[PDB]
Amino acid sequence: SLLNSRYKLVCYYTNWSWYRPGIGKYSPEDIDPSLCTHIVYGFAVLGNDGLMTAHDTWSDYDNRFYERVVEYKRYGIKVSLALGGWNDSAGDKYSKLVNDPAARAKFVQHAVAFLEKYGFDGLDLDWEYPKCWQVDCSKGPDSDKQGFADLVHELSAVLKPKGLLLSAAVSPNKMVIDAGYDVPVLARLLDWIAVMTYDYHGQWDKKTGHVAPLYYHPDDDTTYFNANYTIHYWMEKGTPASKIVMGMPMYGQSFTIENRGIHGLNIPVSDGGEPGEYTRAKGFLAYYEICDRIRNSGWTVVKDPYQRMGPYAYKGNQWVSFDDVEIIKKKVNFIKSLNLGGGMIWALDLDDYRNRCGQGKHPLLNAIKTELLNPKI
Ligand SMILES: O=C1c2cccc3cccc(c23)C(=O)N1CCCN1CCOCC1
Ligand SMILES: *[C@@H]1O[C@H](CO)[C@@H](O)[C@H](O)[C@H]1NC(C)=O
Repeated sequence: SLLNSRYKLVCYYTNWSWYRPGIGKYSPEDIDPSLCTHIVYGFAVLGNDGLMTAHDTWSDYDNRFYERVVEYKRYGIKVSLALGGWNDSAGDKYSKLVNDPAARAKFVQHAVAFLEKYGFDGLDLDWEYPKCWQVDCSKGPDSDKQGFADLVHELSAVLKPKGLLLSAAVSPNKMVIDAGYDVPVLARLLDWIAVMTYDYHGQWDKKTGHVAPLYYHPDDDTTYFNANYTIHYWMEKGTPASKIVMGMPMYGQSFTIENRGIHGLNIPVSDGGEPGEYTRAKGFLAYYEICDRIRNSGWTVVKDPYQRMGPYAYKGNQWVSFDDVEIIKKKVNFIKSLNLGGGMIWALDLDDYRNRCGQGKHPLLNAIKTELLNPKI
């Protein structure tokens, strides 16, 4: 069992996966309690009053999604509530909060009351990102860094006496890490740091790339857009290995290629890939959408024989990069070899939890669990 192990497996639950057709529909009761040590509920949002609030009252409150996920505490799983996320990070409201000591003080007391009201074990900060709002480092003030560190301290000061957890999902990007994070402060106060070692590449690059490279590849634009650099950089900035959980994507980044007879890495891309039937987001495909394309629609899969990155797959002018079971076992062995705190997955609802692709239920998450529980490295 993962609960008796030395590792965390932090699983992100998303409340919007309920709004998906057919087998893509995912509910709190679909969570497999044998596959996680920690569940993080995404997302609460920052209201206009500067207070944490439910993002989707119909699911979170009226259909009791908060309660139905907090239910998993009965298994010994720690259930935290995540604040923020990509969409909620678009504007300046998180920056206005952290730069205002009075606003932080009000926010912190209300947030802790919020957590205890619904029985959450902790809070997960997912501002994307301090200073570099949605990875645009020209947008936010440098004081976002000190303000975020002060917010983490003031939260920690209230949560820790109550035995509540405080964690943060953080950028894998070296420039964002430098600009937004007071790493020694965060490393000391957070119970764990979920490094989002994915989305290194996507349609915004205007060329094909892998969503989550593990190691440097000789054709890479940079030396630091890979999980190996990112994790070592967080530790170099002062993070203990035991506080790091390494994120792994349960999805792929998809691309519409120009289709000048080529389909490898770094080829020109005109747009995100066509949206999937279930996730309905251009540039994005769940793992269970990807394996159906490979198994039943004849997409061609290219693997890296050196296992520096997961596979990619293509058909026509459509191209998607993702993690399969093989690279995931390599990544978990990477986690164990560095004695990291454990792993994190985005997200529960994107793995093949229905066994639509015939490799068993939850093939990616079961591969992580199996490798984490294997003593050999
Ligand atoms: O990193 C970027 C990004 C970076 C730089 C420019 C962009 C322009 C448009 C869209 C994105 C970006 C973008 O969507 N992302 C992914 C963040 C959410 N990911 C988390 C898990 O699932 C969903 C994907
Ligand atoms: C991983 O990163 C470290 C430091 O950034 C580097 O020394 C090492 O060569 C990298 N490993 C691989 C396999 O690239």
